[PDB]
Amino acid sequence: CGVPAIQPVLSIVNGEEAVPGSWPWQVSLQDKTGFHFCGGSLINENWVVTAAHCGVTTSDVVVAGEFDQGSSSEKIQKLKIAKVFKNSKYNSLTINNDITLLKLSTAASFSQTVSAVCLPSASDDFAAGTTCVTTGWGLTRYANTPDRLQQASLPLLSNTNCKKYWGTKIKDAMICAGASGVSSCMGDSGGPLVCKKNGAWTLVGIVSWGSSTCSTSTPGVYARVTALVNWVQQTLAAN
Amino acid sequence: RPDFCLEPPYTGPCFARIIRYFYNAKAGLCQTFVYGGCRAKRNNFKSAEDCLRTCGGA
Repeated sequence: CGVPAIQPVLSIVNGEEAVPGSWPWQVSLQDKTGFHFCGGSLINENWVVTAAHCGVTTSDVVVAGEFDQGSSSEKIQKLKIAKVFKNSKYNSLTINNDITLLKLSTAASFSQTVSAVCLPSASDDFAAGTTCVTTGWGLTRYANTPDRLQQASLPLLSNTNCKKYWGTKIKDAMICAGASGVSSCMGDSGGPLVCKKNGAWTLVGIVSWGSSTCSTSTPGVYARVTALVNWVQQTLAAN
Repeated sequence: RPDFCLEPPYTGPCFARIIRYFYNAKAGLCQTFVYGGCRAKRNNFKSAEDCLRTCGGA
């Protein structure tokens, strides 16, 4: 996990186009018609982790190996969802514990453009200031979504710095990043916020919420995976 | 009809791109809009039919 066959090249609002297939765990969550409503991350061949607020159902589909959503010829994997596991602790009012697991009907066929992201340990400590990356097909301007997958490097923020803006809205299962010239935006939800752990890209956050106008000077708020990974491991083990 | 039917559509703070319906009093019909996935207001429906049954004529 965490090692793309195709290495990404790094120099979402104010982000940049990603090298095709360089973020193999990135999936697009779409309805039966092919409408993209959220992103997600493959954690293995049978499971996808996304946000609870995305409201995924078994009627939706997981699209893996995609780069250009405007390309009808591009080879991809449309994977059916067998069961949706929304964290029962998801707070629809505070948005805390914003995570959901998707168990695929048929496993995804891993390849050069389709593989898994690594999951952190509950005790992992990713320091504030660490340069991480987020990806997705969300709006690049606060408008329709970009056809090609976007990426952006951004720093993790300390809870103290984040609270300087969001105050008490920041809960324990949330981690902030950004306010650095880039911003996750409508359509990026459920997607990954990854940081390197011993050289491997590890899921530190899940795009969740933030500025209502996707302001690049405002902290983006992500579901803190270290605070939710135990729930993830428990769910996989039991299913 | 409820006054919430007269409120403009509310995307919210979450970053999803979910299609929902809202009643547009200026046009007299329910229209689609992009909902962020959380903290929806009441003029937010999963189907045009639900929307028309709740806000039609407001």
